[PDB]
Amino acid sequence: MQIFVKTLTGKTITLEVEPSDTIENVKAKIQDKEGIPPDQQRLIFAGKQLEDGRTLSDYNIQKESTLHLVLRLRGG
Amino acid sequence: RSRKESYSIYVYKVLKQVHPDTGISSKAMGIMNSFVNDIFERIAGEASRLAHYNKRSTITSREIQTAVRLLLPGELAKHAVSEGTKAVTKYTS
Amino acid sequence: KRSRKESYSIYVYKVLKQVHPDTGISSKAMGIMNSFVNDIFERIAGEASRLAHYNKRSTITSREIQTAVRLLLPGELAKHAVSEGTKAVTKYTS
Amino acid sequence: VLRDNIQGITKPAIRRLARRGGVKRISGLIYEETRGVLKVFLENVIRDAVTYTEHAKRKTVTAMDVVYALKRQGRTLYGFGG
Amino acid sequence: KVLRDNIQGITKPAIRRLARRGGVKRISGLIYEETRGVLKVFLENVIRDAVTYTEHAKRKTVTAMDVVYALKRQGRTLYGFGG
Amino acid sequence: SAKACTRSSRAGLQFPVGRVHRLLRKGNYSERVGAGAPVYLAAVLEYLTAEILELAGNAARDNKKTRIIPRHLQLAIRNDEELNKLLGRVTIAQGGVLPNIQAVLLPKK
Amino acid sequence: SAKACTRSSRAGLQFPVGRVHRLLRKGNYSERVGAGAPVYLAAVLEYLTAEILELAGNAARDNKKTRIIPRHLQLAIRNDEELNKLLGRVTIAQGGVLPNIQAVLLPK
Amino acid sequence: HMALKRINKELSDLARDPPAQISAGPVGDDMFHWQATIMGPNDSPYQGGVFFLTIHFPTDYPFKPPKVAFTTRIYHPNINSNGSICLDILRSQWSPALTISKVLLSIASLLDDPNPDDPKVPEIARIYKTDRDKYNRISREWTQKYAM
Amino acid sequence: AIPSLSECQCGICMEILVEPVTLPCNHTLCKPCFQSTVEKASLCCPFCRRRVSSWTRYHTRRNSLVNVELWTIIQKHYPRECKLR
Amino acid sequence: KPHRYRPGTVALREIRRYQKSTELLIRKLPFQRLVREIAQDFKTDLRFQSSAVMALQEACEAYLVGLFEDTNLCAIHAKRVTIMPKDIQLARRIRGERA
Amino acid sequence: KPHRYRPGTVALREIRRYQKSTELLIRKLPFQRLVREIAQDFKTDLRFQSSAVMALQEACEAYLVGLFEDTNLCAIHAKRVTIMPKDIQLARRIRGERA
DNA sequence: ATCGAGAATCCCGGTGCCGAGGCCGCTCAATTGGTCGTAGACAGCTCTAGCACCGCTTAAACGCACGTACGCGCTGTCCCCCGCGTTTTAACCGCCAAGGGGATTACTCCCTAGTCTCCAGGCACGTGTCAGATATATACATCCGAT
DNA sequence: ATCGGATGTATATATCTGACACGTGCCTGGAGACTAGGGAGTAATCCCCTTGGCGGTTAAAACGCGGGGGACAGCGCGTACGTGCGTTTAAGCGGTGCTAGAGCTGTCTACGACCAATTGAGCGGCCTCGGCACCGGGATTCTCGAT
Ligand SMILES: [Zn+2]
Ligand SMILES: [Zn+2]
Repeated sequence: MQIFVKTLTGKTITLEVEPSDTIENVKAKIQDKEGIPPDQQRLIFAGKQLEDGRTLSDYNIQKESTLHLVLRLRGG
Repeated sequence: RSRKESYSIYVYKVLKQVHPDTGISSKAMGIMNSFVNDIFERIAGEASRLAHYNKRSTITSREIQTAVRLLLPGELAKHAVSEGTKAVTKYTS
Repeated sequence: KRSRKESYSIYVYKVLKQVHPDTGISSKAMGIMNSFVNDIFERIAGEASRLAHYNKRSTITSREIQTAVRLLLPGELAKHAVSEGTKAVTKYTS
Repeated sequence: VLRDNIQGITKPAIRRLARRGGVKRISGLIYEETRGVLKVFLENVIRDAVTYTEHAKRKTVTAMDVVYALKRQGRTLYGFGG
Repeated sequence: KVLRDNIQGITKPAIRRLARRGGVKRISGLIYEETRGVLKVFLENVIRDAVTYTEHAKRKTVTAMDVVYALKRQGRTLYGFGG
Repeated sequence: SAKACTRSSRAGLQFPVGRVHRLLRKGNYSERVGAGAPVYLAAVLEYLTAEILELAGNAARDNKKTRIIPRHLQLAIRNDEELNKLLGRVTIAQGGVLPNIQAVLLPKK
Repeated sequence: SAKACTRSSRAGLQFPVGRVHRLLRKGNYSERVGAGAPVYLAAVLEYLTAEILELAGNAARDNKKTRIIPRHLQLAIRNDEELNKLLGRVTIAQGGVLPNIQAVLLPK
Repeated sequence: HMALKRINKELSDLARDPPAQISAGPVGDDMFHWQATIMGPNDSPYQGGVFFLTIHFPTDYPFKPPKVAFTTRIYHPNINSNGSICLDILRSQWSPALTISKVLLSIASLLDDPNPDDPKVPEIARIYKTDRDKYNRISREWTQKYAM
Repeated sequence: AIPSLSECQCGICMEILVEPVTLPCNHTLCKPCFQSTVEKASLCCPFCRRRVSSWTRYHTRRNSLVNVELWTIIQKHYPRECKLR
Repeated sequence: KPHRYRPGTVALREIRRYQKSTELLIRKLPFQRLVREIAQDFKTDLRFQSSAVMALQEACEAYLVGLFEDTNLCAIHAKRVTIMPKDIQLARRIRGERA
Repeated sequence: KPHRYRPGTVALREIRRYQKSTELLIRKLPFQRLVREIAQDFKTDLRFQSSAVMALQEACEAYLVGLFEDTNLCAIHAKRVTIMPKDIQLARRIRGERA
């Protein structure tokens, strides 16, 4: 299962995941293959925030899904 | 071309209402236009400041009346206020 | 309890501490400074709005405020204020 | 009701005001003219202040109305509000 | 195409005529230099604001509206030129 | 009113009411504009214009003329007292100055 | 500049950028307010405030005092060529007047 | 121009007496690009940690501040996930008299204790404020398996 | 007393002071650094952070920023580095 | 025999003293009564905030001080030292207040 | 045998003649050249609308007429009939133009 | 040119008081993120008029000479503010008492901005004609030297 | 005191020319009907602050008197300014030539308005201690009648 994610830099990243895999595993894969901690990294699909607690299977994620990645920076 | 608005027709109508025989030249027309614009700007600015100072958001008649009472001297202000009240009363019915 | 009333007290005191690290300010002079800040702000904003409306525009960008500052202030204060504001905008953008 | 209160501005008051103004010698007819001009100025300010406090549907002439009137006349005042 | 020492264009008879309109019966001999200085100061003050107004508009010609606006800002409102 | 004629005719005026209303709305004076404010403003403007024009017409007739020129406007404004205070700082172009000579400057008896 | 901090700190200012922006937007000055206007205006206001405050503190120290009073503000305002021109008609409450005696009135 | 001479003089200054626990050097051909290495302080939960960071020098120096970013990942309230550093002395407290040695010393001093006033990340900040033990344990479990 | 050789060095460019200026907070810099600082920096004392905006504006027209006595002392005592500049 | 100062040498002392001072030169109660009497003509039974009276007094004193400065300048111009009503009249005419 | 007027009557006749008319009193080309010189001193390569030059000339003439009225009043105030530079300076000082 | 005595002003030290700068609790507005209708930047075209040049007048400017009237300095006179001492008046500080209305909150209602559709009011353009400026020729007010 | 030049100003009349007054096509902005939603009107309540009042005590105001300095009128002068006439000059008017640049138009891309959630900057209330105000003592310095 290859999933495309596009960040704010326009880079398309292909990730190998499973429908039963939780978003925690996906975030661990992202931090391993990109070197960015998952605290500031979350997925966007169909205009809905992908909360880390809920798994991918509950979102009906299908083959070759397109995800958006946006960096969030907090004031201070 | 582009249209340029002016109060020339209305000033001419008022002049013909007051003096049926006298005419008016171009320079006096421009002077009247400038005077009308200046008075409009003065009254509108004073009314806006009055509306803002009292935590309001609309310019009703009474703000205009108080602006007129503030700007014009005694007799002119009294006559203008009377005329404005008469016009509003005639308009509302 | 009464409602909130806003003022420029904290920022003026911070500027005073930045200028003289050992001098306080009385309340009367504090209110005077607050009134001065309000007066200058109103003057600049009104001039900028008039200038923007004179050119058939609908927005107040830094150009209008800069021209208003040039018009309102004397010869040297205008130059220094323009320099400060240009520096602030340049630092804010990047 | 009150009457004949312009005499409250005594001669030493005018003399002290002139002394602050930088005046060394004062004639004897200055006081009446000064009282007249002060009265005129007070009427001019008070008329605008009373109009301002009448517009707001109030009954007490707050200091903010006086500040507004002075600013309108061209004599901006610092310290009492604004 | 620069211009040098052009303040002399406001000659003595012009100042005399202006004073006569003002209501002066007798004129001293040192009035003219002071009047020329005052006129230069006033013209500089007005033209500075006019040039600033034409600068803000990204335009290369000063129009009557800019001078009218500068005079209105300076406190001496002018009638009969539009506005 | 009858709510059948034009707005300026309904209020019994001559200056426009729609144009004044639009100028008030688009002039960035307030968020909202009342329904009676433009009528009052137009009435005030019309009264002031009528007063000035009447004075100028009288001045022109006194000078054996039929057209209002800036000189007549300047004379009418200056000779009045209320309008003189209202337009104290206004400079009428091509208007001139009132004729007067100080008493001292007159020839000795 | 980097994001993720207060707007008053991105430009290095001390006056509030957000409050100035809100006042400009809700002040009935124009339909739309640009992004760069509040920063520029706040910088100008802060510069003027610092300019007046420095001279006021200098006068206060010259008067053997460590607390700014309106008299020091009047002294600082009227002793500067440009600030006097800017604050022409302004009357500072309880500010007094500058010491000045005409040379003709002085004794011979 | 003047920036080249200033950079050369200060790299000489760091050469003939480097402060302890701090190293720095220009790896790229351009003098603006620099790298720096900091070892974990003894009085910290980051024991045994080594951190590599990069420094970018703007065109005009020293009147404009330089930029510093940690290449490595560290669980710190004042640091960002991507390596962006939120330090007071860089942007609103920059001064021409400051040098790279001083700013690295300040970075180490704040690595001794995170600033609670203006944290970069709020969740880890409030976790740290909640209890010291949880913050220490989580900082350890991040740093010992990220430093090496 | 004779000033120390350590103190006469400029803090900003680490060069011998040339026509230096003294800030009201008793911090001295060479004028080449000071003139370039004002246009595009915080316009304050670098070691100290003390605003000198009014001081700078007042002195610039008077052209009295440079300290004559300090400049003369180092210029006379150590002319050799001044000449090579 | 008792010591008496020359005419005019103590007026300079008064000028020096009052220019340094910043207090109010007119008494409070007479000015308050005058303000109330002036105001009651336009509308009845007004109530005055004390700050309004204070501001009115400050403005009046500032205006009178400025007027006395200008009239003293006019008197000096007229090759005199005393100030006379015609000096004040000329100053107000030039300033455009009365026209 | 030749007839000439006493000094003073021609001045009164000129005053009465000039106050009655409204034409401009300064030659147009010298004033326009002066305005162009000042503008080019301010900003280089500027072009002027004719109406702008006319407006500047009208404003300057009105200002100078007012200044001369005030100067005449000042000169009369000091038991004189000639206008002198100190009269202009005093009028400008009282008007607040130069302080 | 000065000495010295009477008097006003400034320095210094000691004591007391209240207001200003720091701290804590807290409610709301500034920040972040995203979405979307629109404004003004830009390239392109037209065509207005501001600039430069020339030549011919003749109206205003310039320089010089003559006289005269008035701006300034001086002298003298006089009278009226100034400075000081004494007496009478109410300003001011403090205190207490009462209540008018400014300020706040909750509820409801109706006034106006927004929308679309329709149409005529005035705006640019054109043409006819007479109000007034120009020139020419009388009639009267006014200024000046002098009996 | 006016008399008679002598000048300038006011007044009656022909005329013809460009600006004012009016007619016309049309198109852009004003007018008309309907909805919804927020701003403002209105009623009830609190307690803040404004008005009224009395006692004392004392700094400030009112009154009177001696007099010295400055306001003011008159005289004399000589120098700067008005008035007029001949001359050099640059303004003023006409006509033409042209191109810089103001003004209008089509695209569309990026800057800015709107809305929810959220939490930290800023505001209200407390408080305490140090800077400022006041008083008593002494040193310093303008000042004037007499040398
Ligand atoms: Zn240096
Ligand atoms: Zn320093």
